Amino acid sequence: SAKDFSGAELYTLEEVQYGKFEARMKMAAASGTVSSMILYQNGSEIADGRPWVEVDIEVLGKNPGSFQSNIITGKAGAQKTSEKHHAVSPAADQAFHTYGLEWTPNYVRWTVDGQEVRKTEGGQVSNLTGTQGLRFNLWSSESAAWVGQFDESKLPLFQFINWVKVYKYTPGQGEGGSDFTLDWTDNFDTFDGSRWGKGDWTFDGNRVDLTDKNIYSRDGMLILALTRKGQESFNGQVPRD
Ligand SMILES: [Ca+2]
Ligand SMILES: [Ca+2]
Ligand SMILES: [Ca+2]
Repeated sequence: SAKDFSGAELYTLEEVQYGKFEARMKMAAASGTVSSMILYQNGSEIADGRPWVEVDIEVLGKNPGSFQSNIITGKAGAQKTSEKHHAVSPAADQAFHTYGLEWTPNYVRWTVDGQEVRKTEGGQVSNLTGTQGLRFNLWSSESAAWVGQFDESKLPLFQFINWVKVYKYTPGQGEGGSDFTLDWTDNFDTFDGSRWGKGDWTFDGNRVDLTDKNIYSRDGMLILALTRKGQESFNGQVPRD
Protein backbone atom coordinates (compact mmCIF):
# COMPACT_ATOMS: atom_id res chain seq x y z
CA SER A 1 0.00 0.00 0.00
CA ALA A 2 1.62 3.27 1.12
CA LYS A 3 4.75 1.89 2.76
CA ASP A 4 8.12 1.13 1.14
CA PHE A 5 8.54 -2.47 2.36
CA SER A 6 6.47 -5.63 2.31
CA GLY A 7 6.08 -8.02 5.20
CA ALA A 8 3.66 -10.80 6.06
CA GLU A 9 1.17 -12.09 8.62
CA LEU A 10 -0.35 -15.58 8.82
CA TYR A 11 -3.36 -15.66 11.17
CA THR A 12 -6.01 -18.14 12.21
CA LEU A 13 -9.45 -17.24 11.00
CA GLU A 14 -10.91 -18.64 14.22
CA GLU A 15 -10.16 -17.45 17.75
CA VAL A 16 -10.21 -19.63 20.89
CA GLN A 17 -10.41 -19.32 24.67
CA TYR A 18 -7.32 -20.93 26.22
CA GLY A 19 -5.15 -23.65 24.76
CA LYS A 20 -1.63 -24.78 23.93
CA PHE A 21 -0.02 -23.66 20.68
CA GLU A 22 3.17 -25.00 19.09
CA ALA A 23 4.98 -23.90 15.95
CA ARG A 24 8.10 -25.49 14.44
CA MET A 25 10.05 -22.59 12.89
CA LYS A 26 13.30 -21.09 11.72
CA MET A 27 12.98 -17.36 12.32
CA ALA A 28 14.13 -14.36 10.34
CA ALA A 29 16.52 -11.81 11.82
CA ALA A 30 18.55 -8.79 10.74
CA SER A 31 18.99 -5.49 12.49
CA GLY A 32 15.59 -3.77 12.46
CA THR A 33 13.30 -6.83 12.06
CA VAL A 34 10.58 -8.50 14.13
CA SER A 35 9.80 -12.23 13.46
CA SER A 36 7.02 -13.61 15.66
CA MET A 37 4.50 -16.11 16.97
CA ILE A 38 1.65 -14.44 18.90
CA LEU A 39 -1.81 -14.95 20.37
CA TYR A 40 -3.99 -11.92 19.54
CA GLN A 41 -7.57 -10.83 20.29
CA ASN A 42 -8.67 -9.21 17.00
CA GLY A 43 -9.77 -5.62 17.44
CA SER A 44 -7.47 -5.03 20.41
CA GLU A 45 -5.97 -2.14 18.43
CA ILE A 46 -9.22 -0.17 18.27
CA ALA A 47 -9.06 2.71 20.70
CA ASP A 48 -12.70 2.68 21.77
CA GLY A 49 -12.04 1.65 25.36
CA ARG A 50 -12.12 -2.15 24.97
CA PRO A 51 -9.24 -4.19 26.47
CA TRP A 52 -6.09 -5.23 24.65
CA VAL A 53 -5.41 -8.98 24.83
CA GLU A 54 -2.19 -10.36 23.38
CA VAL A 55 0.68 -12.81 24.19
CA ASP A 56 3.96 -12.57 22.29
CA ILE A 57 7.09 -14.35 21.11
CA GLU A 58 9.18 -11.88 19.13
CA VAL A 59 12.69 -12.34 17.75
CA LEU A 60 14.16 -8.80 17.63
CA GLY A 61 16.51 -8.65 14.64
CA LYS A 62 19.66 -7.28 16.23
CA ASN A 63 19.57 -10.20 18.68
CA PRO A 64 19.00 -13.50 16.82
CA GLY A 65 20.23 -15.53 19.79
CA SER A 66 17.16 -14.71 21.89
CA PHE A 67 13.49 -13.76 21.72
CA GLN A 68 11.37 -11.33 23.70
CA SER A 69 8.29 -12.66 25.49
CA ASN A 70 5.43 -10.33 26.36
CA ILE A 71 1.85 -10.13 27.51
CA ILE A 72 -0.04 -7.00 26.49
CA THR A 73 -3.08 -5.98 28.49
CA GLY A 74 -4.56 -2.61 29.46
CA LYS A 75 -5.95 -0.83 26.39
CA ALA A 76 -4.87 0.85 23.14
CA GLY A 77 -2.95 4.00 24.05
CA ALA A 78 -2.45 2.67 27.58
CA GLN A 79 -0.94 -0.80 27.33
CA LYS A 80 0.37 -2.77 30.32
CA THR A 81 3.38 -4.93 29.29
CA SER A 82 5.96 -7.32 30.79
CA GLU A 83 8.84 -7.72 28.36
CA LYS A 84 11.42 -10.40 29.18
CA HIS A 85 14.16 -12.02 27.08
CA HIS A 86 15.21 -15.62 26.61
CA ALA A 87 18.31 -17.08 25.03
CA VAL A 88 17.79 -19.49 22.15
CA SER A 89 20.46 -21.87 20.90
CA PRO A 90 21.36 -22.37 18.13
CA ALA A 91 20.27 -18.81 17.20
CA ALA A 92 16.67 -18.39 16.07
CA ASP A 93 17.60 -17.71 12.48
CA GLN A 94 20.14 -20.54 12.37
CA ALA A 95 17.94 -23.52 13.27
CA PHE A 96 14.39 -24.74 13.62
CA HIS A 97 13.00 -24.76 17.17
CA THR A 98 9.59 -25.68 18.50
CA TYR A 99 8.03 -22.61 20.09
CA GLY A 100 5.20 -23.13 22.54
CA LEU A 101 2.62 -20.96 24.23
CA GLU A 102 0.20 -22.22 26.89
CA TRP A 103 -2.66 -19.99 28.01
CA THR A 104 -5.05 -21.02 30.79
CA PRO A 105 -7.23 -19.21 33.33
CA ASN A 106 -4.30 -19.52 35.80
CA TYR A 107 -1.11 -18.92 33.77
CA VAL A 108 0.67 -18.23 30.50
CA ARG A 109 3.73 -20.38 29.75
CA TRP A 110 6.42 -20.10 27.08
CA THR A 111 8.47 -23.15 25.98
CA VAL A 112 11.31 -23.73 23.51
CA ASP A 113 11.82 -27.31 22.35
CA GLY A 114 9.60 -28.41 25.23
CA GLN A 115 11.52 -26.54 27.92
CA GLU A 116 9.93 -23.80 29.97
CA VAL A 117 11.63 -20.43 29.58
CA ARG A 118 8.90 -18.37 31.28
CA LYS A 119 5.71 -18.86 33.31
CA THR A 120 3.59 -15.87 34.30
CA GLU A 121 0.71 -15.73 36.73
CA GLY A 122 -1.33 -12.91 38.27
CA GLY A 123 -2.77 -9.61 37.12
CA GLN A 124 -2.16 -9.62 33.39
CA VAL A 125 -3.19 -13.25 33.14
CA SER A 126 -6.48 -12.46 34.89
CA ASN A 127 -7.02 -9.87 32.18
CA LEU A 128 -6.51 -12.13 29.17
CA THR A 129 -10.26 -12.56 28.90
CA GLY A 130 -12.13 -13.56 25.77
CA THR A 131 -10.63 -15.29 22.75
CA GLN A 132 -7.36 -15.08 20.82
CA GLY A 133 -6.28 -16.24 17.41
CA LEU A 134 -2.78 -17.62 16.64
CA ARG A 135 -0.65 -15.45 14.34
CA PHE A 136 2.84 -15.22 12.91
CA ASN A 137 4.27 -12.08 11.44
CA LEU A 138 7.43 -10.69 9.91
CA TRP A 139 7.95 -6.93 9.82
CA SER A 140 10.37 -4.14 10.76
CA SER A 141 9.95 -1.72 13.66
CA GLU A 142 10.83 1.96 13.48
CA SER A 143 12.11 1.86 17.06
CA ALA A 144 15.84 1.44 16.56
CA ALA A 145 16.37 1.09 20.31
CA TRP A 146 14.15 -2.00 20.28
CA VAL A 147 15.27 -3.91 17.17
CA GLY A 148 18.32 -2.02 15.91
CA GLN A 149 18.68 0.24 12.87
CA PHE A 150 17.10 -1.37 9.79
CA ASP A 151 19.72 -2.84 7.51
CA GLU A 152 18.00 -2.95 4.12
CA SER A 153 21.01 -4.71 2.56
CA LYS A 154 20.04 -7.91 4.38
CA LEU A 155 16.74 -8.16 2.49
CA PRO A 156 14.98 -10.31 1.54
CA LEU A 157 14.49 -12.31 4.75
CA PHE A 158 12.37 -15.40 5.35
CA GLN A 159 10.67 -17.05 8.34
CA PHE A 160 9.91 -20.72 7.76
CA ILE A 161 7.07 -22.55 9.50
CA ASN A 162 7.24 -26.34 9.17
CA TRP A 163 4.11 -27.14 11.16
CA VAL A 164 1.69 -25.87 13.79
CA LYS A 165 -0.15 -27.82 16.48
CA VAL A 166 -3.12 -26.38 18.40
CA TYR A 167 -4.49 -28.03 21.55
CA LYS A 168 -7.76 -27.38 23.30
CA TYR A 169 -7.67 -26.55 27.03
CA THR A 170 -9.16 -29.72 28.59
CA PRO A 171 -8.20 -29.46 32.28
CA GLY A 172 -7.32 -32.81 33.77
CA GLN A 173 -8.47 -34.59 30.58
CA GLY A 174 -5.40 -34.60 28.33
CA GLU A 175 -2.92 -37.47 28.07
CA GLY A 176 -1.23 -38.56 31.29
CA GLY A 177 -3.90 -36.44 32.92
CA SER A 178 -2.43 -33.23 31.45
CA ASP A 179 -4.53 -30.13 30.69
CA PHE A 180 -4.46 -30.06 26.88
CA THR A 181 -5.73 -32.29 24.05
CA LEU A 182 -4.47 -31.94 20.47
CA ASP A 183 -7.19 -30.31 18.37
CA TRP A 184 -5.54 -30.00 14.97
CA THR A 185 -2.19 -29.99 13.18
CA ASP A 186 -1.26 -28.18 9.99
CA ASN A 187 1.86 -29.62 8.29
CA PHE A 188 1.79 -26.83 5.68
CA ASP A 189 1.86 -29.03 2.61
CA THR A 190 -0.42 -26.27 1.31
CA PHE A 191 -1.91 -22.98 2.44
CA ASP A 192 -5.28 -23.95 3.94
CA GLY A 193 -7.57 -21.01 3.29
CA SER A 194 -10.32 -22.58 5.35
CA ARG A 195 -8.10 -22.23 8.44
CA TRP A 196 -5.80 -19.27 7.77
CA GLY A 197 -5.88 -15.70 6.58
CA LYS A 198 -3.05 -13.66 5.06
CA GLY A 199 -2.75 -10.15 6.47
CA ASP A 200 -3.10 -7.02 4.33
CA TRP A 201 -2.71 -4.00 6.60
CA THR A 202 -0.15 -2.08 8.61
CA PHE A 203 0.17 -0.14 11.88
CA ASP A 204 2.06 2.79 13.29
CA GLY A 205 5.68 2.04 14.07
CA ASN A 206 5.79 -0.65 11.37
CA ARG A 207 7.67 0.36 8.24
CA VAL A 208 6.13 -2.42 6.18
CA ASP A 209 2.73 -3.14 4.66
CA LEU A 210 1.81 -6.74 5.58
CA THR A 211 0.81 -8.33 2.28
CA ASP A 212 -0.59 -11.58 0.95
CA LYS A 213 2.08 -11.47 -1.75
CA ASN A 214 4.66 -12.42 0.87
CA ILE A 215 3.24 -15.68 2.14
CA TYR A 216 4.52 -18.68 0.13
CA SER A 217 3.96 -22.44 0.40
CA ARG A 218 6.89 -24.62 -0.66
CA ASP A 219 8.31 -28.03 0.11
CA GLY A 220 6.10 -28.64 3.12
CA MET A 221 6.69 -25.24 4.71
CA LEU A 222 4.81 -21.98 4.93
CA ILE A 223 7.13 -19.02 4.24
CA LEU A 224 6.75 -15.44 5.44
CA ALA A 225 8.91 -12.95 3.55
CA LEU A 226 10.21 -9.45 4.31
CA THR A 227 11.14 -7.67 1.08
CA ARG A 228 11.51 -4.27 -0.44
CA LYS A 229 8.23 -3.20 -2.07
CA GLY A 230 8.12 -4.40 -5.64
CA GLN A 231 10.63 -7.19 -4.96
CA GLU A 232 8.14 -9.66 -3.43
CA SER A 233 9.46 -13.11 -4.34
CA PHE A 234 10.99 -16.29 -2.91
CA ASN A 235 13.31 -18.24 -5.17
CA GLY A 236 15.83 -19.52 -2.62
CA GLN A 237 16.09 -23.01 -1.11
CA VAL A 238 13.65 -24.11 1.60
CA PRO A 239 15.75 -25.36 4.51
CA ARG A 240 15.52 -28.93 5.73
CA ASP A 241 14.29 -29.44 9.28
CA1 LIG B 1 18.44 1.70 7.19
CA1 LIG C 1 5.77 -29.37 7.06
CA1 LIG D 1 -5.89 -10.90 3.37
